[PDB]
Amino acid sequence: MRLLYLHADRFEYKTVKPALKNPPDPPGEASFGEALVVFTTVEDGDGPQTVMYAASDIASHSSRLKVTTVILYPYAHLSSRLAKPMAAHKRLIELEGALRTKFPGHVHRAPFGWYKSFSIACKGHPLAELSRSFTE
Amino acid sequence: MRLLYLHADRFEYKTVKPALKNPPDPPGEASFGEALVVFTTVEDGDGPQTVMYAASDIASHSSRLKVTTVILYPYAHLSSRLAKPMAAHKRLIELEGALRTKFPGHVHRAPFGWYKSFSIACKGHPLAELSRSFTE
Ligand SMILES: C[C@@H](O)[C@H](N)C(=O)N[C@H]1[C@@H](O)[C@H](n2cnc3c(N)ncnc32)O[C@@H]1CO
Ligand SMILES: C[C@@H](O)[C@H](N)C(=O)N[C@H]1[C@@H](O)[C@H](n2cnc3c(N)ncnc32)O[C@@H]1CO
Ligand SMILES: [Mg+2]
Ligand SMILES: [Mg+2]
Repeated sequence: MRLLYLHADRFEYKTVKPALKNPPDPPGEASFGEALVVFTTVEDGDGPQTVMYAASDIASHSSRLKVTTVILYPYAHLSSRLAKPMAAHKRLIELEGALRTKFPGHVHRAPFGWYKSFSIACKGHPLAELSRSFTE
Repeated sequence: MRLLYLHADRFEYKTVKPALKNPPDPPGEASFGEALVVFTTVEDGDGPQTVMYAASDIASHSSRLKVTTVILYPYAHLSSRLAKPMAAHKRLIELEGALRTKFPGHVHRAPFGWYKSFSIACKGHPLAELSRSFTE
């Protein structure tokens, strides 16, 4: 799993065209205030240990940043060892679940299998943009 | 070299604190309309062949997208094989130069060695977000 942590002042996305033949999630849109936006690329090796490691780290970083909202934003472009779409959607659902056991704020999982527009206003402080890798 | 191509409706950034002890570029800020925003991570293997390959591809993609502005935005987080800061700043200056020989629109190289805030409004069309790797 490869993650990008973006500490945002605001974030919004809207699904546009379907990326996959049958996207497993419905279309939609959402917007937020201050949040940790977690661009998430699911990799071939990822299993339950990977998910839990990622859940704990996202929780800790969020604690350190004093954020109370985390967006899990599926993203295909952070690495060159992608899992297949079915496995990735399963891992992202598991990650959402795991995070809720470690982090007490709002967790929003953005829809999987869609092309999307988004806007972010990312903070410029020292810890506002960090990458993470998890494996098992 | 690892790149992320984001076809933006708008983009802006502002340098905030210095990331490096002595940033090789002055501080500043800029904003744009429709542009290809190229998040650029310079990797250990990168040399002149890498730069030219990247320049040609950025030019071609930009041609395909019908954009007339390209932002070269230094970014440390797209891979786990970073070049050192001196080499990276040199390669990014070379890339800027190379791109101007292949692409006829506005090329803006954002300042290197700074923490920055940014906002983007990324389009949601099929080709609006793509990753690229170049080597030699
Ligand atoms: C493209 C851009 O607008 C959008 N944001 C997008 O990237 N959409 C991705 C993810 O929602 C998802 N997806 C497929 N495989 C994976 C994977 N291994 N890991 C994470 N997501 C995946 O399916 C789409 C690409 O097939
Ligand atoms: C952090 C975030 O707010 C900001 N956008 C940032 O990433 N700043 C980076 C780049 O400007 C640059 N830098 C250092 N090494 C590299 C490299 N190998 N490739 C590209 N840039 C580099 O130096 C800063 C990190 O040392
Ligand atoms: Mg809609
Ligand atoms: Mg300023």
